[PDB]
Amino acid sequence: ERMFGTYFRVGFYGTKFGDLDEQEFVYKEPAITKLAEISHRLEGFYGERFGEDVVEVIKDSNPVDKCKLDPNKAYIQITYVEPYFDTYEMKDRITYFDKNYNLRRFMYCTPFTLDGRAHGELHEQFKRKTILTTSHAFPYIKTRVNVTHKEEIILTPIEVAIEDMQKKTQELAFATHQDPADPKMLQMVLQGSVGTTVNQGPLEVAQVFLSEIPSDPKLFRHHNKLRLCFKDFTKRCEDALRKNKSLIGPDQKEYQRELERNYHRLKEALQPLIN
Amino acid sequence: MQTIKCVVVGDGAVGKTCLLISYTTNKFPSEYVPTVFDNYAVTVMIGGEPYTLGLFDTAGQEDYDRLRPLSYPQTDVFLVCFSVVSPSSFENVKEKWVPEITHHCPKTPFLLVGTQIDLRDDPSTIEKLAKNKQKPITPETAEKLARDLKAVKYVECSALTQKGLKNVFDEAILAALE
Repeated sequence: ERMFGTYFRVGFYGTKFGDLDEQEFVYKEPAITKLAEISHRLEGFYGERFGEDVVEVIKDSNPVDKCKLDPNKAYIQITYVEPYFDTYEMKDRITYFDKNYNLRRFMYCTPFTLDGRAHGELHEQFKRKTILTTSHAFPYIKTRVNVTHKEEIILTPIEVAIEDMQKKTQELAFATHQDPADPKMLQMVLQGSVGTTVNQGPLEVAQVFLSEIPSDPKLFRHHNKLRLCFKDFTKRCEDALRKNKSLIGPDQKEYQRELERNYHRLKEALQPLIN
Repeated sequence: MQTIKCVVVGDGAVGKTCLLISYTTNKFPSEYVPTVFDNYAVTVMIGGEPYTLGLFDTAGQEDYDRLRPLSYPQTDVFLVCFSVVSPSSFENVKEKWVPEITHHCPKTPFLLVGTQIDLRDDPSTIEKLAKNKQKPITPETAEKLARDLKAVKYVECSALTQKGLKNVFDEAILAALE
């Protein structure tokens, strides 16, 4: 969705920055720019000014303490952000074709534990959805424009699970129903949903969250909605295995067979929890 | 055209994954939003042409020996990974990882990718590794092994300072396109 361009958040910390110190912009970089790129540009431009051992990038995203900062060094916080729309603002970017025209809300996500780490288990993992609002709205005559308001949102560990699932249920959806299909792209998505060898994979999710119907009904809205996102998941892996069967040649027969022996192993295991 | 299939193999716990996901999602190693699924996709621009690159992420344990090469057919390119501060992961590249992908795909090109090169130049790990009778892997010694085994080239990167990270994935696509 870099039909709109690439957007990073840039904050400046340190006396050596004069008029910038403690300002926060949103930069509009041209589409497909990698965090590596601009961070190299920014620090390498201020390595040309102040001295190389003076520039330090805040390889982070959640907010900035200052007493932890060497008051001699120049610190930059660089963070990728995405445009953020109302559920109404989005609907209208679907029908009408002109879409790049009021970009003034941008969002990043930062994870955390209550333990003060960055990551945890599935039952430990929180997420902060931060929304930045800008002084003007892109496109606009300058390429940076500085932040003015700001909103934290907190996702409970189950909401985080739900968000992962939905993203992936649709990753299938899209690769399946696309023409001309990309076999390599679809197998990659599918083999990583049902045939995961590295990360913990979807079954451990429903085990954590879907093994006890919670008493608090504020939490039922979440528990049950996770159950339904699994029902829709399971139906999109079937629908994908079914598609990849239409697509592979001889060499991937055992490959495909294993992806099927996987998904059936898994849907058996799922069905006690999803009912 | 269409996706390029890059299958990534290497000893577990060398940050194979930590650098896959942190590049492809514009996160630092510190802020990547975790997940349960595997494999990552990323458009990479190269000369005003946009190429999409599927990243298949394989477990490194012997347990998955029987099942890993199922992902090998139709692979376009391979990333073989050791961490330069991990002299077992480096020897597991001569004696396991490279003999395998070239058994199954004797014509699919491959790259040597050294990783975590920030602890090489770190004065607390070198005198940590040396107090075990080992040094880190200089690029000198890695470069030969790649020529020794006719990899396209060797590339090293830091997940954490993003150094040479983009060069890794840029070479991959170039390798595949030839």
